[PDB]
Amino acid sequence: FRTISNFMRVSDIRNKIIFTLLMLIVFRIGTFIPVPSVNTDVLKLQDQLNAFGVLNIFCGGALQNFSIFAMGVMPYITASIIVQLLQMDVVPKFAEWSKQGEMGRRKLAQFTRYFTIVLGFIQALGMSYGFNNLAGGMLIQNPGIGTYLLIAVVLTAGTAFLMWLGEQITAKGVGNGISIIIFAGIVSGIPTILNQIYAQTLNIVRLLLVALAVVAVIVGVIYIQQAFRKIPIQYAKRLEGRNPVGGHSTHLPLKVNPAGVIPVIFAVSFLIAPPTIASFFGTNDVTLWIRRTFDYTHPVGMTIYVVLIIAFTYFYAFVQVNPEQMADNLKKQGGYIPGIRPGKNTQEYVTRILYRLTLVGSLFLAFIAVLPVFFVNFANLPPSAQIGGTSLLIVVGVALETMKQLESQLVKRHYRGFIK
Amino acid sequence: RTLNRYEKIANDIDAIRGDYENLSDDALKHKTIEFKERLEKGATTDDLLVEAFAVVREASRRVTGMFPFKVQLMGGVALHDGNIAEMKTGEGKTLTSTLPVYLNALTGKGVHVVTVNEYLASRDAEQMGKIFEFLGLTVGLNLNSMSKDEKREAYAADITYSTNNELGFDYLRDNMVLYKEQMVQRPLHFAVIDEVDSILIDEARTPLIISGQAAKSTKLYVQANAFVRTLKAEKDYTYDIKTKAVQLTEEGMTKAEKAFGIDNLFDVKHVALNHHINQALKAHVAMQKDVDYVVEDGQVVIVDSFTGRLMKGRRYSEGLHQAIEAKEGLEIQNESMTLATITFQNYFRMYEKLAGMTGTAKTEEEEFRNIYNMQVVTIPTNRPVVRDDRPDLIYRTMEGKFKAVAEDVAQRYMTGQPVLVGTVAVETSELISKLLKNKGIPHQVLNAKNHEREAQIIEEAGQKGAVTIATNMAGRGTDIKLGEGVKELGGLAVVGTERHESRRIDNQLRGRSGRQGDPGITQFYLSMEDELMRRFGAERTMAMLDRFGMDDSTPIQSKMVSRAVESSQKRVEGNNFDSRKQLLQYDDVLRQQREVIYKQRFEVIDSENLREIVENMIKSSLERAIAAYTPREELPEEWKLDGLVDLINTTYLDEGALEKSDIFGKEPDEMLELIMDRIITKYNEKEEQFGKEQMREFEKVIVLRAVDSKWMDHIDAMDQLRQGIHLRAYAQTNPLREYQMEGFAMFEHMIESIEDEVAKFVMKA
Amino acid sequence: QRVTNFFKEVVRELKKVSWPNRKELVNYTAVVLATVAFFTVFFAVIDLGISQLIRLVF
Ligand SMILES: Nc1ncnc2c1ncn2[C@@H]1O[C@H](COP(=O)(O)OP(=O)(O)O)[C@@H](O)[C@H]1O
Ligand code: BEF
Ligand SMILES: [Mg+2]
Repeated sequence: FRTISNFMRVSDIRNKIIFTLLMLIVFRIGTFIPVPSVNTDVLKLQDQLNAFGVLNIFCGGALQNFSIFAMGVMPYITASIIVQLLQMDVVPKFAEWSKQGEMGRRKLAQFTRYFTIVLGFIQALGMSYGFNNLAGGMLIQNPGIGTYLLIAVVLTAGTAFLMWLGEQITAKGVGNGISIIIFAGIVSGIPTILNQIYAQTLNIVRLLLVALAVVAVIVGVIYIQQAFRKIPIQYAKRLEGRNPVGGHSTHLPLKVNPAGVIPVIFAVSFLIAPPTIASFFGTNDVTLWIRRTFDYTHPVGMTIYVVLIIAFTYFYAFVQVNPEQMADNLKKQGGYIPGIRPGKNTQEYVTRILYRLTLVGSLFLAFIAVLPVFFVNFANLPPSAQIGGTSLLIVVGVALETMKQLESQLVKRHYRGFIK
Repeated sequence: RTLNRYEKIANDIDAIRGDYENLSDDALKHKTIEFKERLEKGATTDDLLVEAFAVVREASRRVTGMFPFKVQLMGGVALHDGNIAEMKTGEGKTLTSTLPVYLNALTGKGVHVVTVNEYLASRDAEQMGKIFEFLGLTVGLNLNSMSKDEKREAYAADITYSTNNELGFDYLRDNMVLYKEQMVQRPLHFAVIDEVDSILIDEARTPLIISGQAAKSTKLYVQANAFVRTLKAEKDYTYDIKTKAVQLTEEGMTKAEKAFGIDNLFDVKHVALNHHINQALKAHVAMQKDVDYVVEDGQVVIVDSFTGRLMKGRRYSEGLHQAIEAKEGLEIQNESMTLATITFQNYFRMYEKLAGMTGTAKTEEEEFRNIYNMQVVTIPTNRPVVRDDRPDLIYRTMEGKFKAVAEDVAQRYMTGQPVLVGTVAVETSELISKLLKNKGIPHQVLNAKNHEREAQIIEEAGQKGAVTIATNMAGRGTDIKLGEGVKELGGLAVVGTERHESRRIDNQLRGRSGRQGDPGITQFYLSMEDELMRRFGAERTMAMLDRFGMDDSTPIQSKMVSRAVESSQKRVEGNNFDSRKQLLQYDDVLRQQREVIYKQRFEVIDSENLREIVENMIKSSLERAIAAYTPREELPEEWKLDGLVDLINTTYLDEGALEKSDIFGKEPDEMLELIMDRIITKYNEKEEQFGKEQMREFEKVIVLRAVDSKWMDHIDAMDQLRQGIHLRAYAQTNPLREYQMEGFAMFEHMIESIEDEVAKFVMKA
Repeated sequence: QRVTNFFKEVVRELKKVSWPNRKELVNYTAVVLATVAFFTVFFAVIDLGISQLIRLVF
């Protein structure tokens, strides 16, 4: 295409594209490096398929990885969503820190980094112990607590290195940092999944139907993700004379899916917590029943999963948008929806807008989240695929946002002038 | 390390000032001629630095009696390098300005010495102009009251002393001229900015804006002022003390809709009434009379927030000045209309070399590194600071604080030590003057209203037994000299009465006391209902002022109130930091647009033939008119080409000269070339009949009028966009990127309109 | 029957949403499929390269 040749003609855009690709090569290089005392052959023997590499296994229908980047930035994700939930009328110090401005925000960012290190340590301990139980105690050689804390501190060092790499690739690179690293994790898992689907193989036309359905779902995801309900906003603090246009008018855009993917975080925590607390109690009748009904590849568990995605989309849409804080900010800065009094009436106006938009966005999110179950069941795919889950939403969003960032860097060169 | 370099160069200057001493005048005035021809043959200013500085040292000892110390030479070398010389208050920064100003005015391109107000500019211009006119250069002083010819003579001199407002407004008015010979300024070459942190940090929060008067309305101002004057300060409006925002309550909105006969105040047909009600609220509640303005000769005159003096030409924007004039019962003037805008960052970053000196730079050092690429260099003092900075005396009420201040001033007046009390507003200064009137203490007051006697008051303010109450006017650059016996009493006790918006500003007040190794006391008397504590104090510590009791004869001897005072001042400093950062990046967008427009408008002005410029404008307008019809999609004859023929005959080619047959079935570029060569021969007939230079005058007027009108509309539309852009941040975008993209689209549509207007007005006239 | 009134309101609300038109829908799908295909090939090639270098160095 012409536009990717226009990018490489500007030197700054090409400079940060090449820096981003070098940081992704660094991330992949580190994903090949094993952990200290983890005895890689029993790890590579644990899988149910044949992945590429020795640290990549196909466990639980997912491409698991046990390098020094085994956690990825997942502790940063869960630390940020916990800190964000704590800002909203639970911990008061965080509330006033958010209320301060761009310096109390730095206090919240510092707390999120320290909480990231703490949660990365706890997750690395749980992950190494659970993987060692999965291998039968054979995964860790010398299973003493000094070796577990060595493994935990090196996985936490890997995750903190990935966060530094994200800071680099957002300072000197193409876009957001952590989002590019998450995108890299997903689409670096893609080629071995394609190799498994090839190593499996009416089937050629079945995979052609699957690829056409994947392009159809990518089009539907772009359609919902790029759609805003634009509420018009009128400001009554400038004279606005001399024929105001009306084309670039001020508005307040609400997304159709304002929550994002975070409702699936809350729904899968609600779906994994009963099997772990039943796994601590040993095998019984009710332990096996809890394990059988909270498994979302079977219709009772899929129904509980869909219901929790819809309910947590409503909760997190009203957490993310917060129509009361929106109405107060609109009243304070002097704007108003035309026709609606700027106090409580705009709060309940945009509350009604948010109820309807959140219904459509929650149904889209639940359908996207239970799509890979249907592709695996009704396309005879291997269960390794997870083809069209919320990783599809993450991939589409990061691709489109990086493209928009690049075109915004591009247009600063094209200031024409009437003389030319 | 650069400070050892500055010490080395200062010792070099010391050796050769040993050499330069026994030279007559006319042999020391000849050194300027010698340096000018050596600077024209092959030398640079950096090679001439030690001989030029030794010549200025000797000339200064011959004229003013002052022979600059070696720390003044170190500050002069730090100013020649383009850095910021942070010499302390009282140290002698005016002579250290005269060293690199002489060195950099030898090339003939002009040096601007910028100061904060016109008292300091005229004072420094007089003394240091005596030095420079001994040496043989020419010193102009650019004031607000001069005409354009006197301003052109001031900028044509070798060294020009002005304030930052006049330099900014002269730049903005030079890009609104019609002839090149109406510009007063020369190309901008070197600026030595005295009090850099006032000008480049504090006052850089604001833009300079040249307006021109629009049509007058008056009935809605009197109507909204008569409404707001009956409005019950707690039921019908809330005044937010933190950010001084006055808003109606729902009871007040109901009363507004009843008083004006409307049904909804928040419609889109009542946006003018809502604007007038809001500006009458701000004029009544948030704009107090002797704090924010004054009424002089039936006019509302703005008291400047930084300099503390009256800004005579300046008026409040967006109808606030007219609401204040309706509030005060004065004659309501016309509206205004922004013609030009610049910020002080974007003005002083045009200057090819920028230096500066101040007393209080080090805390803002990284800001000076991030924007201006200037490095704060700290200079020693040559005599230690013997000034006594006592800690603040915090009180419960303002009446107890002011009783304490008057008691302190009374017991320092009894010994004979001169006192300088430092307030901020004009009304608190008159309050403390009447607090010393009874108690029988003879004083002087230096308000914004008492600016005529200022140079007299400062000459008596350091005598024996001299009380001076002074607002922000005094505490920035004022040099109070001590009288006889006053240095034995520990002369000039400065008694501040409030914390300012930074530590730099109250350090400048203390610097009024210090003054190069002389003794001096600086006591601040704060209060707990001071405006800094009421507006920015945290609500925890604002609860126990009942715990401290209600007496106010002795100060609060706590350590939780001192932490509250310091944290409130740091909160103001952080707010101002972020506000000036925001103004910086959004005026970087408008800076790129303004630099393009102003450069091309200037080369419209000094172009002795405009045929190529106007023809490229007509061709660009014509290409867009061709491509507005004739799109890429519907190629075979769904192209509506008689509409295009009608457009060409209404815009370019005099009503009959094109039919459908001339452009039927043609490629867009060949019909463009056909219409374009018809336009060229029509232009050649116009240039033949109309004249040759008369045609250039005609289309220069057309082009400049189009550029000016569309650029004023673009400044307005760009302001409206910057109003709504944080609301764009509600949709999880970066709002600065949205501002940049919509500003680019708006700018390019503006230039298309310029080309369309110039094409139509040239071809159809 | 409140729920059918609510679903009529949802359908009425979806017509005020500013959905992407077909031109930018096709351009967006082109960008997404180009990014996914390029990074699939890029990551397969650097996995092969790191695997050969790992086989060399051990
Ligand atoms: N080299 C010198 N010798 C004697 N007096 C000096 C010398 N340099 C400055 N002074 C005096 O010291 C005072 C310092 O004032 P000024 O230079 O205005 O302070 P600031 O540095 O804050 O502008 C001035 O009154 C000036 O007359
Ligand atoms: F002119 Be100074 F900073 F006292
Ligand atoms: Mg000075």
